[PDB]
Parts: sequence; structure tokens; C-alpha cells
Amino acid sequence: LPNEAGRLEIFKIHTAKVKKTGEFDFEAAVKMSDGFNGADIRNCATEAGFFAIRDDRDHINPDDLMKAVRKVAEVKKLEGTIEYQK
Amino acid sequence: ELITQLDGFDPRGNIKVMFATNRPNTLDPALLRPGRIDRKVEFSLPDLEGRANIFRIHSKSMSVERGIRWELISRLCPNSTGAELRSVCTEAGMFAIRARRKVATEKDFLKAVDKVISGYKKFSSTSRYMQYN
Amino acid sequence: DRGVSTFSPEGRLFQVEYSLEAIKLGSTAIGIATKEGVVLGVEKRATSPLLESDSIEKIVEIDRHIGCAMSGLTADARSMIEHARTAAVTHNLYYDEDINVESLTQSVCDLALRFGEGASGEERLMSRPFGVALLIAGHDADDGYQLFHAEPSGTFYRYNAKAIGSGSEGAQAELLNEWHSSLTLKEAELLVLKILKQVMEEKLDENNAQLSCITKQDGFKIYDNEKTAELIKELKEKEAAE
Amino acid sequence: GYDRHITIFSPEGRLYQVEYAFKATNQTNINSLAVRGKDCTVVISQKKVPDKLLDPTTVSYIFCISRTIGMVVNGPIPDARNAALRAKAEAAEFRYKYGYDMPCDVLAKRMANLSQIYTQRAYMRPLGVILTFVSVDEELGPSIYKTDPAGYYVGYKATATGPKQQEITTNLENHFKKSKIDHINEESWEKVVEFAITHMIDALGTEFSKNDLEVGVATKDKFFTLSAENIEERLVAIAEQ
Amino acid sequence: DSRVKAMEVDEKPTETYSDVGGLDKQIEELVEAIVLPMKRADKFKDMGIRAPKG
Amino acid sequence: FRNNYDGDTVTFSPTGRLFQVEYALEAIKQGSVTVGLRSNTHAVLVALKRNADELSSYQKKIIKCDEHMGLSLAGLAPDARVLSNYLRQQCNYSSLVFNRKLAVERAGHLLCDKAQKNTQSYGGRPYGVGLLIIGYDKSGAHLLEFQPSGNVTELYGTAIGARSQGAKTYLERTLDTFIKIDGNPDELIKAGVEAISQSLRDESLTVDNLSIAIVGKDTPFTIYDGEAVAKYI
Amino acid sequence: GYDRALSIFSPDGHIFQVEYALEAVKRGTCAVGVKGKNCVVLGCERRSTLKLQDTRITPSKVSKIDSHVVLSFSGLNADSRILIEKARVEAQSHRLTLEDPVTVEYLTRYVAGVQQRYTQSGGVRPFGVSTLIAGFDPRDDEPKLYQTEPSGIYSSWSAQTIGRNSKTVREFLEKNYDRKEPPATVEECVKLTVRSLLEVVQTGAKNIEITVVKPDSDIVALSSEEINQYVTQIEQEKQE
Amino acid sequence: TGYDLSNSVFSPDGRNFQVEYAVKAVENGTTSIGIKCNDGVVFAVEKLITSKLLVPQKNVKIQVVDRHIGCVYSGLIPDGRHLVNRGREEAASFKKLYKTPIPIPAFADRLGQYVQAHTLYNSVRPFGVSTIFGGVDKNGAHLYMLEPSGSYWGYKGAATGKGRQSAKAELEKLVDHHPEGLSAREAVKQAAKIIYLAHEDNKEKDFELEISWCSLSETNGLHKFVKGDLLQEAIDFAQKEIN
Amino acid sequence: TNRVDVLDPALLRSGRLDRKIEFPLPSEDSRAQILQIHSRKMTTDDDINWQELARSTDEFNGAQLKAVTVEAGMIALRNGQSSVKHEDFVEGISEVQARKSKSVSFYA
Amino acid sequence: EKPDVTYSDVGGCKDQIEKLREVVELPLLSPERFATLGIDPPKGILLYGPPGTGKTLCARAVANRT
Ligand SMILES: Nc1ncnc2c1ncn2[C@@H]1O[C@H](COP(=O)(O)OP(=O)(O)OP(=O)(O)O)[C@@H](O)[C@H]1O
Ligand SMILES: Nc1ncnc2c1ncn2[C@@H]1O[C@H](COP(=O)(O)OP(=O)(O)OP(=O)(O)O)[C@@H](O)[C@H]1O
Ligand SMILES: [Mg+2]
Repeated sequence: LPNEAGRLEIFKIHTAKVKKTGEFDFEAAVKMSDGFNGADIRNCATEAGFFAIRDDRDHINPDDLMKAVRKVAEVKKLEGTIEYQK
Repeated sequence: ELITQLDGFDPRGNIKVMFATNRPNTLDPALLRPGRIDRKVEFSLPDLEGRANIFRIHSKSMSVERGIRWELISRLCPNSTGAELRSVCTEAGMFAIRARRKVATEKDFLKAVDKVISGYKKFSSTSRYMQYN
Repeated sequence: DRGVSTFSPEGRLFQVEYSLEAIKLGSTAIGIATKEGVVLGVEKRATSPLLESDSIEKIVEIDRHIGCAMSGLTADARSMIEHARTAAVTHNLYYDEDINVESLTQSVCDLALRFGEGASGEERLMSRPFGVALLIAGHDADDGYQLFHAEPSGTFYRYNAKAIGSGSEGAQAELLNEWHSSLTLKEAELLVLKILKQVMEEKLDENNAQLSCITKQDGFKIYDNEKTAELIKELKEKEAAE
Repeated sequence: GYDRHITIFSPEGRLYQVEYAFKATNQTNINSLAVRGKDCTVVISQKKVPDKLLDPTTVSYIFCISRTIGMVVNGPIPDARNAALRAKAEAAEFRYKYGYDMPCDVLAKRMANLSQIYTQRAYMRPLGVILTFVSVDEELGPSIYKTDPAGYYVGYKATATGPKQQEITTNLENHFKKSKIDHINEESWEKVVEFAITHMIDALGTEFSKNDLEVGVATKDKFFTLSAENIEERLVAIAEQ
Repeated sequence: DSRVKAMEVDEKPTETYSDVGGLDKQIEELVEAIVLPMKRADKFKDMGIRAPKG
Repeated sequence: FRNNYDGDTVTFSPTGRLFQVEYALEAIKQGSVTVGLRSNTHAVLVALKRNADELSSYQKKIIKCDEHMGLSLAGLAPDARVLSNYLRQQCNYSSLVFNRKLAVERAGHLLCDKAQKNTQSYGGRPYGVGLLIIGYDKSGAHLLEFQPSGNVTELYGTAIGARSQGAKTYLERTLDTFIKIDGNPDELIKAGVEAISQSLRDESLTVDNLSIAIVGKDTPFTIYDGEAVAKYI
Repeated sequence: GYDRALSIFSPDGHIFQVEYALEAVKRGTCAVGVKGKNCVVLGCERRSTLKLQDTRITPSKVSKIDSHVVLSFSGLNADSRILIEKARVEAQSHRLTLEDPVTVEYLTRYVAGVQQRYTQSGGVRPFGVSTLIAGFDPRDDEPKLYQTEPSGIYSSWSAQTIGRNSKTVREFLEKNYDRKEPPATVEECVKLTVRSLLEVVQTGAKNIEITVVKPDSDIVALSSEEINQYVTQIEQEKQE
Repeated sequence: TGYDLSNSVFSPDGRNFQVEYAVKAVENGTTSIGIKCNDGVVFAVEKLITSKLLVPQKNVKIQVVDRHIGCVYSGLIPDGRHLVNRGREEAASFKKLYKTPIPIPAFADRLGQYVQAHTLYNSVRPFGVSTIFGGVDKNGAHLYMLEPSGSYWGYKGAATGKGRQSAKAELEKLVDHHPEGLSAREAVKQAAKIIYLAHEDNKEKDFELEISWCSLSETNGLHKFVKGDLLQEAIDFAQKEIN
Repeated sequence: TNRVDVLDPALLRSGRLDRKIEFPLPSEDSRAQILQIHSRKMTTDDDINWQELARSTDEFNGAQLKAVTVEAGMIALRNGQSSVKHEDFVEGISEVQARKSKSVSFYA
Repeated sequence: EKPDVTYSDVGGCKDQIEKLREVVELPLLSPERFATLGIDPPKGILLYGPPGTGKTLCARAVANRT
């Protein structure tokens, strides 16, 4: 699983592609994000984008990112326990 | 597969379904709730008046004297299933054939009730299975 | 495996509910309460001819003004009757007056629930409740003659006449038709002996049936076998008068 | 069925339930490293504060048992506090009944014995923490003892625990393979900390800000944890080398 | 396969969202995830995000 | 039909509920109806008793706890016979030591915490009775509803037992009339009899089947019975 | 503590630990009781399958509780001694505090009350023993003969039998024992109890034990010779 | 299989299922927030009005401990009312022996052991309650939250109950705009704003707002209730913005 | 699916089943809405106050609430009435419950 | 091929017999009465009880009738 160091590179690959109002909260998000797979960060930008559809915004605010991180995390952890490697 | 055709993704045809089990304990919560098993009906041990009517439904073919007080031997029979009552009448007719008598008497019915409940209270299916209920 | 405290999905303690069926297996107790006294009738139900039928006991004195009848597994009632004499006696020691019937009955009902698995120092003195039900009869000056049915349910009702035991269903059908407030003490005796014969599984005679009354004047008295023989001869007469 | 819930042997011959406790340890993602100085002991461990809302000061894995004894815990924090509170009581009681300070060894041996009684009774559950005690004992010098739920404990020249403990073991071994002594030698306690952090950056690969570490140091007759200001001084010393 | 062809839409009887009682927040969240990326597919393409897959 | 988490009280279900405490709450829905309601000067309990059969008498339903506090049960009789005995003693323990009439609100919590400690521990049947506890102290009239879960709450009026819902509906309408009837104890009892007639499944009120109890600014807790409730049907 | 509720009601309304206890009493050796005009006679089955077993020092089936109350038993030999210890205790306790030896009916009521207690105490299994308590009240010569059982209920009998093959022995006693007229003397009664036993023992003079208890504290055990004589007479009488 | 039936058993993973289950029982309760201001703490709890019979302003779900520790919880209401009750012994007892009002980091520790003990035997059920409790002693304000597992942490805002998603997201924005540490007098009006926002997923059954505060500089470090005007002003403030 | 704890992690996780939508039991107010869309199909009256019936049913599924409507008509038919009345909706809640002993004056 | 164990053989006049008839027999016999109310008839019955209580006996009885 990405380390605390890498996890930061992965975020910056999926927020560049998408529109934004300029996002400086990846310093906070990475620290909140534990056990996130590559796959969950990419989904995190999407959930942030789906709060942007409800507000009728057309940019991902840094507030919408704080909400999305928490939302992916709550359901992930609960419902699936990912494997322990050898 | 069975669960999925009793709610379909479509209305299914005119199909009534009857389930008969010796334990509801076993059954899954998906089978039990209404829309797939609407009405639960319990067939339980008959009370005293039940055991009087079920003696009348086995005995009416039998030749018995007029002085049989079926209330007397239903009162003497403890809490019993309808499957013990068949064996009661069979054994009443049995002691009459051993005795060389064509008609079953009051003495013979008491012996039979004694024999069925005494021995087979050791082998009663009723006690274990009533607890799973 | 279930504990002993567990509720069913209906909200009933398993053991306490099951216990009621142990009473159905017991022998017949009949109780008719009048304004002159209460009559207690029992089917002794000897099990052999060798069994001496006089040593069997199902009626017992609690105090000179309270008597008791038992139905069910009757060795449990050895423990209930011992508590009762103490409450009744200890209560005459502290307050110089005989208990009420209604108060004595309630003390034996409190005792009844005491089953459990133990927690801290607290006594739990059974594993399952008393497998016996009682018809407590008695008389105080305050409310005349009374008759109570105390069940292991932990609830007691005051009755005008109740019958428990093997022949409970068919016995209480006859009472509902025959009882009214204007029975005397000598009509109730023949009325118990008539109902005792309809639900009895033997021949009615003086050896295997017992009568008992409770009057203010004479206290609680168990009839000897001689007196009961006269009342048995007096039943056959009123049925041949017709 | 009822041989794998409680602590009785299985038909094979192993205490399953105890074995299940060790998998409960690596459920916090803390890594720790602990080295013997020449007159001191140094123990660093990562300190991840997940949410912005948590107050960063209260989250801690380093517990002051006495002046003499520090203690760094790997595992779930409820059982942390439960083992730290029992440790403190034994540390006080010892002092009272024998009149000197409890040595490191004797606190370690008292925990292994409570841990044993917990895998032998049926209704008790073994606590899921691994405890490491650092001290500068007065008789034996610098010491580290690491205790575990089974109730086994042993001395250590240096030690690591956590999810990525294997990486950190290889480094701590490579160093004592080249120098051929049992303990890092440098009189000052300040430079044993600088060495410590270097081996964590290698073993985990992670670069550490001053907040990601929490540092504890046992010298003679006092054990402290370094303030958030002091951990920033250390990391300027790694950058300037 | 012929079983795939029988699985296609034969038309499921008009329920309407009015005959799903209660459950308001659940309906909203489903139509966000399934319905929109089909019909409103231009508003996701400009935003840059990929479309939820299921 | 019996679940897998129906053993002791310790067990939680994967839904999160505690099943044994829910089963004891069904013990209330099979007891007999009972209606409580209060104004700002009088509390009133109206209980419909229950005979066993014809020859039988009626089963007490209203317990005088003191001379300013009384409760009515619906559910198992021996469970209440422990909880009513316990409040009696706790009301004496206040008059003895602090010379204070035990405030109704504080007696609710005391009862609650006694129910809780039997669902925490292994063994210990949970109490299968629902009480209504009325009373008049220094802060006015009070009426409490005590669940076997332990949760006690303060209400202008409630009911419990079989088919209570028909009465609880009549109290939600008329709440704004009977709450303002102050300094008139007759009319407040009248509104309570009408409530419980909505819950009957044609059992018919009778002078031996009904039991009323009131308590107020000036009256002691008193129970009416037999001939005394003939005026109020 | 250990307090599991070993004994609970089943939904049929019988305690299953008590029915199981009473089946255990069936496999037990056979003991018979018959009371004559003014004696009791307790006859017991000795398992004689065993060989090379000394009879001088081996505990008998009749254990004296007092000097006028004897007790016999069927069931588990080990558990039986536990009743007899509490009984010998109870007989001296009652002499101490009220004076006067125990009356047979009271000594039973105590013993029967112990078997009942162990059917409610959590953690205890029921007893596997049924007893015949016999003897003479002090200053009286009415014979008394009682039977207890692991339900805890006790009853007096004119004759009784517990243990294996009891239905066959009881049938013989319902025909050969007139309820009105007891065996005339002590000698006729012994001849009625031996003759009942010889149906289910299928003879063996050594197998049968007879203890007679008479009024006024006279307990005697009939010796082997006496028993043999009686058996030979009955066999020869019946044979003739 | 059989690892879920009982407490204080571990699965092959390393989890206490009874303890995982208890968090689902916390999850059903009502929304409850706690805001650490600069000078103290502000507790605020949504109390659902179930029916027109429940009496207004009379069922306080904020229980005080000593004279300076507020406790507000969500989950199983009787079970919380027991965990506080035990907590009134631990405080009154410390105060007897050391004659100083018990400090807040120490009170957090006592409660912790007590809840941690109830995950160690088969014989006792784990507590089904999340607590938020805090106050002011001579070392400053603290705020704590006690999981039913037995862990607790420091906090600058906390949440529990159904509205824990929207709340914890709103307390982040409250610590963003006001990094200095907002004023205690103002935080009454900000706590109200966080209950009305977290009550839009629950707007079915109206509610009644309860607020209490403990500040060094307003009430002398003694825990009171907000009542009268300052509370009637709070309702106004939050209600005007979310229009 | 109704067992989500069982499915392994390759079938779940974001990027496969992105959204994970939970279904709660109908709340006390929803029960009122639910009972009212199933009853339109059969005969109604103004006797019925659906508000009452919604408070009675605790932890009823949206499947059991549809059963209450159906069962209540079965009792209206057995009497032989023109239309469903309020008694029968009350009486029907007790038929969906597996209750089958009532109060044998086991409870005071 | 539908055996015959007539309905008389079922014990008593139990309620249990009458709850089966409302599910199976009535909507086939008389769909006139169900049309007016608008009720759609139930479908599932669960017969459960200790062995020997005549779960099967009724099944055979409704097998010919229906
Ligand atoms: N919220 C609701 N509003 C209205 N009707 C409902 C509601 N929920 C369920 N129903 C009724 O219940 C019936 C059965 O529901 P359904 O078959 O969806 O159960 P399910 O949740 O899919 O169960 P499973 O666990 O087998 O998937 C539906 O046909 C519908 O009429
Ligand atoms: N209610 C009853 N009335 C008359 N006879 C009955 C009744 N119940 C059972 N019997 C008799 O008992 C016999 C066995 O019953 P049946 O085959 O129905 O058992 P069951 O109820 O299916 O239980 P199981 O399936 O466990 O054997 C029947 O053939 C019948 O003769
Ligand atoms: Mg069958």
C-alpha cells in the first residue's frame, strides 16, 4: 500500500487532470488517509466531484476534498478487510 | 435460487407454496419474512379436547363396546402428539387379538395407554424437538 | 443451551411456563368456598393395593385458621409448607394476632421466584421454580372465608371455587354451572363429592378420597375416614331420589 | 470449536488464542527502534495523528513509569493504558517494600508473570500489547527488555517492532556486524539520537518532519521525552551531515 | 448465447419513484451514481472526473 | 423463528440491538391497558384490571408506594413486586436521613439505575414490567414512564399495555384541553376514563373492573375501588 | 462456586434428571419388605456372581440407623453411604435435643427431605438411591415400613419391593399377602418373603440375606444355616 | 463461525466482534458535538421531540460530574447514565483523598480503565456509549471522547451519533476560519450552527436544542447550563443563516 | 445483496462498486407513507387513521408493512363487511406478528 | 396423481385447518369475493411443529381438494 511519502504523489496525479480552484489541502488529506489503495484516492477525487455537482459548482473546492476523504474512509474500512501479505 | 424466483424481477405466476419442517430454527431469515412465507401456522400438541376428537377419528372403524368413556382415557393420557394416539388404538386392538376376543373392551384400552406412554416416554420424540421450536 | 432466566420471543420465562404443565400431571384438588366455611377435596390416588392409602397426605394444617391443598409434584411442596408455618408463626410472635389469609399467600409467592445461577452473595435457592401449585384456604375475622390459588407464576387470585389437577378442564366446567352464593356447609360437601366422582379414575370409596373443612368455631379439621363414609353413602341416595 | 476460543491446547499442541493476540499487535501501523548508548538509551517511534481534529499532544506512545524506567508500547491503545497503569503500581509498591528503586529487569519479570497467568486462566484474555522497557539501570548499565502477550521476554542489544520491523532489523544487525561490539558507542546522548533517526529514514524510506517522530531518552536518574522544539534541532543535524 | 437474449429488457412494469415509499436519500444517491453519467455525460467530461462504475 | 442471539444479556447482535431487552419489552404489550395523565395540580391513573375467568376475582394493578407517590404495573406481577418494594424503601431512606419528600424526578433515575445493573451482568432476568409513576412534590405534579430497558421519561400523558394505541391517540388531541384544567380534580378523572374506553376491545367498563387513583396539591395518594368508582363510569 | 442449573423442567413437564435418577434405581439389586403381625422382614439380593469374596467384612445391604430403625437400599452403592451418614447423625441429634429416640416416620421425613434438597441445589446431581426404612417406634409394637425415592416423596406400604425385576416380585405379593391378615407369626412371615424372592433369584442359598427386626430393639440376622433350612423346606414343601 | 457469539475472544484476524458491534449501537443515537473554545468547552446535543406528550425542557441529556466536568453521550441512554454514575464516585473519592478538584486528564483515565475492564471477561457486556466530556482545571481546558472500545484522545471538536459525518466535516471548517481559538461567548452561537446543519438528514422529527458551557472567564470555571436569553439568541443566529 | 460482510475485498472497494448505499429500516414516519401507497389499491375508509398504525409497528420492514395491508383485508373478508375498517388494521398487526398465545392471564 | 386422505381425518375443527383454507382453497374456488375489496391473497404457509402433529396429514388433505 502506498507509504506516507508516495501517497502524496498519487493524489497529485488525479487532481491535476480534473478542474479545481487550486487545491492546497493535500498536506492535510495525505495525513488523514490511512490504508488507502491507489484505487481509493482516484475514487476520492470523484466523490469530491460529485459534491461539486450538487452545489452546482464547476471546480473542486478544498472543502469538498475534506468531505470526500472522510466518506471513502468510513465505508472502506468497515465493509472489507484487505489481505495480509506474506 | 429458490429465494430469487419468489420475488423475481417480475411478477411470477399463480403459485402457492407450502413449507413443512420439523424445525423453523434452521431456516434462513430470507425465507421467513412475508411475501415468501406470509402466514405461519403452528400445528402444536392438541390440548385435552383435541385428544378427544382424534380418538373418535381412529376408532370409528373399530368395533368397541358402548361403555367406552373416551373422556376417561383422554384425561389419563398426558401431553401427547397425534402419532401416539394411533399407536394407542392399534395396541388396544392388539391386546384383543391376543386375548381371543372380537370386541375391544375397557380393560384393553387402559392396558394399551399404559404400554404406549410408559415405555415410549423413554423414546418420546416430542421433548427434544419442542425445544428447537 | 438456554439459561434458566431466558425469555422466549413472546416475553415469558421458559421454566415458569413449562412448570404450569407439571401441575396438569398432578392429582385433582377441588375447593368450594361458601359463607359458612371452605371444603377441600382431594383424590389420594393410591398406586397399588399394597400401598397403604392412609399415610398419603395432601391436606395439611398451616395454622388453626389456614389449611392447604396440593397438586403437582408434591415433594416440592415440603419446602413451601415449611416457609408458610414460619411466616404464619413468626408473624403471630411479632404482632400478637393471626395473619390474614391474603397476606400469608403473598409471602409464599415472593419466595417462589428465586431461580437463577447465583450472583454475588445473593441466595438463589433453586435451579427451577417450585413444581407445585397450592390452594390456600382459611378464615380471618376481617373478610370471612377466603380461598386462594397460588401458582409458581408468582401471581395469586382469590377464587369463589377453583379446581386444579388432572381433571382441571372438565371439573371447572361443572363448577361454573353449580355454584352460587347460597350454598351451605353440608351441601358443598356433597357438591365436592359429586364433582370428585366425575373426574375420578377409580371407584369412590372412603379409603382413597379425603374431605376437609374450615370453620371459625372449630378451626381447621380433617375428617376421619368414618365421617367420610357417611357422606359417600349420602351421595348415592340423592341420585336415587331422582 | 471450544478449543480455539479459550486458552486450552488444540489437538495439534498449540495455544491458538495466544497466537491470535500477536496478530492484534500490528493493527496500529507504528514502527519503533531502540538502541543502547554508552550511558543512555534512546527510543524513537513514529507518531501518526490521523484527523485534523485530534489534538496532537495527547496522542503518545511513550509512558513514564518512574524516574528510572521509560516504556514504549506497540499496539492498541486501550490495552496500552491498562498495562501502563499496572506497571506504575508495581513500580511504586516495589520501592515501598524493599526501599530502593525498581531495576529494569525486575519490572520486566513482573509483567511476564502476570502475562503467563492470563494465558492459563480460562476467563482472562491476554492483553494485546508488546511492551519495551528502556532504562539506565545502575548495576548493569544501559538496558532494554521487550515483553509480549505470551509472557516471554529477553534482553536486547537493540530492537524494533511494527509492520515494517523486518527492514529495521536488517540495518540494526548490519551495524553490529561491522563494529563487532554490543552497543553503539558515543558518550554524548545527543548524537545517539542523530544516529537513531538515520536508520529509520533508511528502513522505512520515509522522510520525517519533526511531528512524525516522538523521541524518548533515558539517562542517569531521569527519563524524558523531547519537546517538539528539540526534535526540530535533531533533524537540522541530519540535514547538515 | 440464447440465455443472454432472454435476459434482456422485456419491460419491467412502471413502478415510478412515487411507489417506492420513503427512502428519499437512497433514491437521490443512486440516481447520482447510475442515471446521471448516462444522460448528463457532458457535465462529467468537462469536470474531468471519471464516471462511477457501479 | 428464534434467532441466534437470544442467549444471555451479554450478547450483542450484528445489527447492534440487544435482543433479550427487546423480548422483555413484549412483556408489556400483553399486559392490560393502563392510562396516566396529569394537569399542573393533579396526576391520575386509570387502569383496567383483568380477571382470570368468571369465578375468579380481579388482579391488583395500582400500588400505593407512599402517601404522595404511587405506580401502576403492566406485565409480570413478581417483577413489579421487587421494583415497587425497592421504591418504598428509597422513599423511607430520604425521610429518615434528609427529612425530604423524595422528588418524583430523582425516584425515576434511582429506578432506572437499578434496572441497568441487571442487563450488564451475566445471569439476571431483565425486569419484564412497565410502570407509570405519578406523584406530587414541591415542583408540582409529575408522571413518569419507565421502560424495562431502563429509560425513564417525563410526560403529560401516556399509556401502556394491550392496544394502548387507541388511548394514546385520544391523549394527543385533547392534550390542550385537559392540561389547563387546574384546581378541579373531578373533570381530570373524567378525561382519563374516556381515554381508556378507546382502547377496549369490547371488554366493557364495570364497577369491579376499573381502578382509579389520584394525588394532588392537597390530597394524599388514594385508590378508588368497587363502589367508589361507580360515580366515574 | 459452580452452580449450573443441572435440573430443569422439560416442556413435557417432567424433570429429566429425576427420570434418569429413577431408571438408575431399576438396574439395582432387589430388596423386599414385608411386615407381619408384629415384625418386619427385610430381604435383600446379594450379588453372588463374585467368587473369592469374603462375606465376613463386606458391607451388608441392611445398615442400622439406630437401635430400632433399620434401612435398606437399592441403587448406587457408593452414593447410598451418604444418606446413611446423615441419617445416623440425625438420629443422635434428635435424641439430644428433644429426648426420646426418633419415630420411624420422622427419620424417613428427614432422609426423604435430603433427597428432595439435592433436586434444587444448583451444582448437585440427584441421588441414585431408593430406601426402605423399617422398624418399631419406641414403646409400641406397630410395625412401620416406608419407601423413599429420588423424587423425594415417601409413602408407607404393607409390602413393597424396589430394584430389578420388581414387577414380578410385586405381582407375587399382591396374591400371597392378605391385607387383612398378616403372616400369623414371625416364622410365617420369613417364609413369605423367602418364597417371593426365589422366583427372581433362581435359587442359591448363599444369594439371599434375611434380616428380621422385632419390637423392643431386637435386631437379629438369620444365619446361612437358617436360611438354607427355610429354602429347603419351601422347596420341599412346594416340591411336594 | 463461533467467534462472534462471545466477548473477549479473538477471531483469527485479531478483533473483538462484540466491541465492533457496540460501535453500531453508538451509531443509532442522536447527534452530539463538543467544541473546545479558547477558554473552555461548549457541549451541545440534539434532543429529538418524539411526540406532543413529551414535556418541553425537562429531559436533560447533559449530566454534570463534580462542579466542572460536563458529560454528554449518545448510544444506549440507560448505559450512558451508568457510566457517568460510576464516574461520580471516582471524582468524589479523589476529592476526599487529595482535597483538590480532580484534574481532567486524570478523570479521563479513571473512566478509561472502567470501560476497558468491561472488554475482558465473557461475563459482562461492553458499554454501548460514546462519551464527550471535558471542562476546566488549573492547567487549562481539555476535551475528550471515549469510545466504547476504551480508547480516548484529546480533541478540538468531537462528534457522535447519526450526524457524525456532517458534524466532523463542519468542525473542520470551524477550526480553519478561527485558528487563533475562537471566543467562548461566540462559540455558543457556533455550536448551534453545527446542530442545525447536522439536523438536515433528520429534518423529519423536529428537535429541541440543549447547550451548556464551562469557561474560565465567563462563569468562573463552573459548569452551567445556557438558559434564558443567550440560548434564545443562539437559535436565532443559526436559524437566520441556514434560511 | 443482504450479506455484505461475507463478500471478499476484490468484489468490493472503490473502482468496482464505487458507491456503497445502505438501506435503513423505515423510520416511524416512513411507515405512515408506506402503509398509504399499498392501501390505495384496495378499498379504504376515512375511519382509518394511518398515523396511529405507523407508531405501533416497531422494526417493521417495508415488506411486512405491505403484509399488514393484505392481512387486514383478509379479516375484513372473513366477517363479510363491505370494506376494511380501523379495527382490522389493528387486528392485522397482530397477525403479522408470530404471536399465537395472547394473554392466558400469564401477565397481571 | 393426488391421493385421498379426506378432510374429516384432520383432528377437531381447529383454527389451523381454517388458516390453510384461506390461502389455498379460497382464491381458486371463489375469486368473486376477492375482486371487490381489491386484496391480492396471501401465498406462503409455513407448517411447523414437533414430529407427529400432522404437518404431512394436512398436505395430503389439500392435495385432492384443491
Ligand atoms: N420502502 C418500501 N416502500 C414500499 N414497499 C416496499 C418497501 N420496501 C419493501 N416493499 C415491498 O416489499 C416487497 C419485497 O421487497 P424486496 O423483494 O425488495 O426485498 P429485498 O430487500 O430485495 O430482500 P432480499 O434480501 O431478498 O434482496 C416489494 O415488492 C415491495 O412491495
Ligand atoms: N391431527 C391428527 N388427526 C388424526 N390423526 C393424526 C393427526 N396427526 C397425526 N395423525 C396420525 O399420525 C400419523 C403420522 O402423522 P404424519 O405422517 O402427518 O406426521 P408429521 O406431522 O408429518 O410429523 P413427521 O413429519 O415428523 O413424521 C398419521 O398418518 C395419522 O394416522
Ligand atoms: Mg411429515
